[PDB]
Amino acid sequence: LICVNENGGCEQYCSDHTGTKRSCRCHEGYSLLADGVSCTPTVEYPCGKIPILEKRNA
Amino acid sequence: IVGGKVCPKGECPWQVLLLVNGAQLCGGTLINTIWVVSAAHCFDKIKNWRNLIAVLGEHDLSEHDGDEQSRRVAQVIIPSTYVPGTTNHDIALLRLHQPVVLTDHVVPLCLPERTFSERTLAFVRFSLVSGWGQLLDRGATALELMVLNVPRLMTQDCLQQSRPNITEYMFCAGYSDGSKDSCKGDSGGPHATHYRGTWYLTGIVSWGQGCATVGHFGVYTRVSQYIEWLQKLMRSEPRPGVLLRAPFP
Ligand SMILES: Nc1ccc(NC(=O)c2cnn(-c3ccccc3)c2O)cn1
Ligand SMILES: [Ca+2]
Ligand SMILES: [Cl-]
Ligand SMILES: [Cl-]
Ligand SMILES: [Cl-]
Repeated sequence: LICVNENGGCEQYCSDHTGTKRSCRCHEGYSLLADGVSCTPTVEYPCGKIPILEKRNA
Repeated sequence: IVGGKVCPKGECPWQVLLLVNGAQLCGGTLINTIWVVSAAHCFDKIKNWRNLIAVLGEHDLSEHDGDEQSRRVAQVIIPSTYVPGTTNHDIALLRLHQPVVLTDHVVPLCLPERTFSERTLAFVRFSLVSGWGQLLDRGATALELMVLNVPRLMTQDCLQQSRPNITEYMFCAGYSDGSKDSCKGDSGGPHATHYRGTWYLTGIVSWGQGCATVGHFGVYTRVSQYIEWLQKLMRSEPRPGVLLRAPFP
């Protein structure tokens, strides 16, 4: 996969590596799931999420 | 904001209100508990830096509901390339004197990595711009926070569809029919972009031919050009004297 196309399949950040390699990463306050692409919050108020809406849908 | 709607309380939780001697100056965006991004031009006329206050968790300026958090501004950092009274490099990084406390009403917007912002976010068509600025050109400012969804234009398209000096440090977004735009009083506020369930900072309200002027679009600072400049400054120690001009790049 490649970061320039469809964000390399990453939910957040993407780095290309030597070869057909790609590593996704997550912002602080999130951790990367075992799928290697998804990011899940690790704190109560992660950046870029709206608490009243996250709870409205929780 | 012209032609938008009230942002329901708590739905724009990264929005900052900047005050000087208690009067509305500009907006800003919280990016972590002690750092706010705003526009450099907001500070062109400041005489007493000690009279600058940032408010988080604000919504209706007519009342105090207890979710607001005010802080003094310890540092205002502007790129060396910004020239007062002009438009290019219109960005400022503000360090708060004490962190804000994150709550349901105060949450930072994510400052994205440059690659992600350039490769992915720059292609998301619509983004939200918000503020307590004028509701109309030559009109009164808003008492409740307003928000507007605006579509981004590639610069070649903006120039073609306009009737402007748009540099690589800016981008156009909005409408040319005079119905919807950010306006005076919104400068410094966020242009926020949603991608896969999370919102990111892509622009700063900067300038425009008047507000919602037919034939012209809103101009925003292209935050992606400043990610590394911002990250380096956030790792640095504060310096005496509020204003700091920092080399750019
Ligand atoms: N689309 C769009 C957005 C924003 C604006 N801004 C203005 O018109 C304006 C005019 N004076 N100031 C100012 C000067 C010094 C300190 C603080 C503010 C502004 O911010 C125009 N068009
Ligand atoms: Ca209030
Ligand atoms: Cl304080
Ligand atoms: Cl240092
Ligand atoms: Cl000072």
